Amino acid sequence: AQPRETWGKKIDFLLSVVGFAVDLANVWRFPYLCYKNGGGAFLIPYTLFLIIAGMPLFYMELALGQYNREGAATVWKICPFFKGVGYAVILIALYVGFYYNVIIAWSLYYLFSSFTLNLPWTDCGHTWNSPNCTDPKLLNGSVLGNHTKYSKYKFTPAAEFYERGVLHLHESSGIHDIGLPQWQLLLCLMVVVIVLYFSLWKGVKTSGKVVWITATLPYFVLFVLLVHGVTLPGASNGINAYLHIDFYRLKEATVWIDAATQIFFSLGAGFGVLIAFASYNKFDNNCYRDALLTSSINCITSFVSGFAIFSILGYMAHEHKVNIEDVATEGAGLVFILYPEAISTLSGSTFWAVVFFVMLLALGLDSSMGGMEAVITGLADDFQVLKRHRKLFTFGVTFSTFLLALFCITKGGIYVLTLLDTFAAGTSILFAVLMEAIGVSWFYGVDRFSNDIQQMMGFRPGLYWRLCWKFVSPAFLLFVVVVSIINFKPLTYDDYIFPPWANWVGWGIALSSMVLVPIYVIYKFLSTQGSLWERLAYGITPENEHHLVAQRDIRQFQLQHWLAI
Amino acid sequence: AQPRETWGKKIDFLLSVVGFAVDLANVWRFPYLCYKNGGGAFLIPYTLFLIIAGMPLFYMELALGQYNREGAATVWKICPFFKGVGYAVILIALYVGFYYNVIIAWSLYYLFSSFTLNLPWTDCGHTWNSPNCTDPKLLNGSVLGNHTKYSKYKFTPAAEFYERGVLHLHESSGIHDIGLPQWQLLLCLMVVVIVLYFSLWKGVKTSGKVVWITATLPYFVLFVLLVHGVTLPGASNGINAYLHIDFYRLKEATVWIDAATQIFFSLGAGFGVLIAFASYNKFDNNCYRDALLTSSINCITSFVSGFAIFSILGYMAHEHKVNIEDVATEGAGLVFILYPEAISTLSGSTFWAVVFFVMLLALGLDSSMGGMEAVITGLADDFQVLKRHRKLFTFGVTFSTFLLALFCITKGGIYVLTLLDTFAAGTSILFAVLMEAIGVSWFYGVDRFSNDIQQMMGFRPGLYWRLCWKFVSPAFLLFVVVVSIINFKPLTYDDYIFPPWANWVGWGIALSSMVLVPIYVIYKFLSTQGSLWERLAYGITPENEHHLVAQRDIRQFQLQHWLAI
Ligand SMILES: CN1Cc2c(N)cccc2[C@H](c2ccccc2)C1
Ligand SMILES: CN1Cc2c(N)cccc2[C@H](c2ccccc2)C1
Ligand SMILES: [Cl-]
Ligand SMILES: [Cl-]
Ligand code: NA
Ligand code: NA
Repeated sequence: AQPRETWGKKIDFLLSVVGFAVDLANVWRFPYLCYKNGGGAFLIPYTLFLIIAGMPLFYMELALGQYNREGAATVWKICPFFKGVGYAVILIALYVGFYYNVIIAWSLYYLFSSFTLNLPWTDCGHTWNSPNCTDPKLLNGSVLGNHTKYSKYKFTPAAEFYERGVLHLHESSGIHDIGLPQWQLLLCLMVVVIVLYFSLWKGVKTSGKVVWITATLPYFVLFVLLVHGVTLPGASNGINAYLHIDFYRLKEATVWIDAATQIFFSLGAGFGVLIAFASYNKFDNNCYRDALLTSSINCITSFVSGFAIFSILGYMAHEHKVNIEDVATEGAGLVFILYPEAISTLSGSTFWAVVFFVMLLALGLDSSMGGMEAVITGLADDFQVLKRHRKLFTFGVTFSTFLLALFCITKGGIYVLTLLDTFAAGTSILFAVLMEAIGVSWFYGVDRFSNDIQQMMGFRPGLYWRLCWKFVSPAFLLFVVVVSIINFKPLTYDDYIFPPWANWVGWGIALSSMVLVPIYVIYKFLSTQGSLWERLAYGITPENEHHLVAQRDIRQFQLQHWLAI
Repeated sequence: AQPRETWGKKIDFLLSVVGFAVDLANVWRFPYLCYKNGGGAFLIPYTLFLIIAGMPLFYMELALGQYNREGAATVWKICPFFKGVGYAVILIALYVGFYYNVIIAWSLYYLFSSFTLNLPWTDCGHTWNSPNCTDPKLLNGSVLGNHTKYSKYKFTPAAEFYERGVLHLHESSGIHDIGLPQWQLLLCLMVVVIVLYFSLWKGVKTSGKVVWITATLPYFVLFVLLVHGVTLPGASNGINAYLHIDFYRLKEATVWIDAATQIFFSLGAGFGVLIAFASYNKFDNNCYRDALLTSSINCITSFVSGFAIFSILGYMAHEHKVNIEDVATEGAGLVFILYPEAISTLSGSTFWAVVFFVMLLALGLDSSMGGMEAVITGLADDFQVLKRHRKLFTFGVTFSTFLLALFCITKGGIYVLTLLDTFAAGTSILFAVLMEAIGVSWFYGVDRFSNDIQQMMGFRPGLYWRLCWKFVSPAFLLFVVVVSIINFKPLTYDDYIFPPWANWVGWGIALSSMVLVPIYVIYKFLSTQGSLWERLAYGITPENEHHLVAQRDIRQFQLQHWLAI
């Protein structure tokens, strides 16, 4: 009943997409995974794979969002047998909303604690840094250590602080006894959801202004951190270890599939955020150059974050008289346990720590805003009533996210966080992108998509894009699923071992999504009236062209549609 | 858009109201509380108080439900400043839906376990009766005991079975570590919610047929149990101890307020079930005689259940060579721990146990059906859309009840059950009935209510009913509220002591209801347009007569309305 909330400037759309793509996984996971699989020789399988897993699919979604001007759920009007895939992604970006706002609360506790001349992670004592009875010592200032991994050593002050204070993992023993939510984490999550609501209460009108600071400050932070790190003793060793080209790392499962998963999870394709952001652009906008630029900027950001992180790791290895392979870390530990440990060593640690934690806050906040905006836009385009009462809908979404995140802020919330992240994110987003690629390239057809893009922009996509859409991307989005299913390992923490029922609950969530897609399939199949072929023709044809089912001219049954390149 | 679902026969309405009024509190709580406060001399303060707390208020609600043909929420169109009270009760009957379906799962586990020639509660051994290492012995068959209360002795087989098997309280240590829900209790609760949905999916059309067996079988069960118990050694001692008139029990807080609360909680006024059941009757139905008959039948049922329970207690005291005061018990323990212990002693324990547990199932099932029907009818009359999709609404209500009852079926679910029951039921229903009485007798006026009843039935209520409506029932309710607030004790189990934060959460739920009523008050005050008096006149006048605010003729501001008797 009103024109759609088009972006005021395309710069806002670009900044939003970049802030969604750039994530903490580019900071903590990209450098370690790059150094593990041959160092610099990790880039050769990366970019090529990146190209596929980065260029068509993203473009496709963008093009989809540009052509089918709707949310993630109701974007499948061209093929009604895949709207469940539009539902699952909305649930996906919801499951990634429960635990990823707890990681933002972790960057706010550290920010509040950094407003002190003496940082708690510097040394031992009752600056909170809740200590264990088992010899809370100094890293290297007073006593040394031998034959131990500095990454997982939990007896340093910067490693005791994080766990014991923020997570209170000592008070818990596993997911069987989660305990009670931390009141400090509760207040941090309240502040997080409050700023999320205040940034997403009035639509993309506010988010396009917030992404100006949220998507540009981390770049300046990383630049200043690199400038400071390059002028540090021992950082050159870590930098040389980072870009150490080992071309003899030809093992497939170790390098290739890992790089593919890294690119696919870093770029963010499969949460509905891309379709939601592209549904707010003008019909004449060029989404091809936008997708290419966003992918290149994401890769450059990951590369410079890896440079900074490995310079810090080399500085730590030189200052602690240890090798660089030991300080190599990935995950929340590298950004919360090990990086503040290095920040505390340099002079003026307050400014560096405050800036680093504000950057960490912004990186998570942009991705959370993108995910919540995608969910809200999808559920509003699915049911138009919620589109009118956007304030109450956003408030309800944020409150449900806050209430369902209490299990991730409790004494044993890190276990639930890891379970949700791994199982939900991996399996759900893999199945979702596989179904999306199949539906767009086989049921709707690559020829129709190319014609839609030609209607959008004057230039038609080349043969390479269609070949990657139809035969390459669906082949590299099913191989990864088979590898993840076959090479699945039981859920394991640093030392804690998850009982079988936790893994069964994770696989139950995965299967819930992967049946909810066929649940909507069979729902659309049964909710129709007619014969078998008549029912099948109302789910593989465009809805706006459903009258063609009455005229009985269906091309999906024809061989030319399946053989169209 | 359609005629309301009027009851097919008034017999169905009577059976539904009787099955809602008759509850497990009449079975386990009424006899013990009657014997405690002077025995038979407990009846003299009872009935008189009963009369007030039984006759007008109930009648009022019924009359209200007969005049204002709507649910519990939207019954305050005569005074829009009290619809929040119609909301709170819907929440009340919801908070009593979470834990009271777990008590029904407790009567289904015992029913399934009773389908065996050798009952597990008869003796010790690995017939499940999960035993503790601390000397699992026989009650009196092998060894004796001295200076111990048989009610709370948890080392008998019938006392170890209930806790360790059904609740698994040994695996828990309090509300701080609730644990995981029991899969057997999970299946029992699934069966319970399934039969509740299948009985309430098509409205009162099915419930009126279900109450035929649900509200009449417990009476035959109690009759057969009395006939069996009177012909038992030592039952005469317990029967004489039951009706032992001690007229010197003149202490007020011990007898009077306890009997008042007993009547008020046993009759069920304050859950919205009465208004919901009266909104489905014909406009010419006589709700006065119906209310009187239902109250009298409830009292007679409580009396005969007390007779049967105390005959069983006397039999146990004679068979165990102990006094009758020791076996006196109230709550779930008397019906689950002590009564099956007596059933196992007699020959043919299988039939008696099966019949007793089917009666226990029906007693809880009728009350749960009444509460859920009240909630559904209220929320459907509040929002008419949910009235059309009644199947999906009932399914969602039952599923939310099942999901929010997992905290009451876990290893420490009995603590959450007691917390919810005590705090929510007591405080919320007290404040709700107080606000209802005040709004009906002071804002709407007893004269208007009497005129509405005269329009309903030919006879106008006498002066006694109006005097009890205006000055006696509200004052008695306020006195009970003040006593409950002042004489409040910290939450305590048999031996476990609740931490302060559990009591704070209970009082937080209580205060949530007792602000949600003023929340709707201030919402209606602010959502109006006009001056102060103009805004106030749109919340204390009938909605259908709101045009009188334009004509500026308001009687609530006049003194004749407040002085009307
Ligand atoms: C782009 N995203 C990638 C990703 C992956 N692959 C796994 C877990 C979290 C995330 C981040 C995210 C934040 C909020 C909602 C959805 C996703 C960013
Ligand atoms: C009449 N009711 C009285 C009562 C009280 N006073 C306290 C707790 C439970 C109950 C029972 C009930 C069952 C389901 C919904 C609401 C109430 C029956
Ligand atoms: Cl990446
Ligand atoms: Cl009673
Ligand atoms: Na970002
Ligand atoms: Na009943």
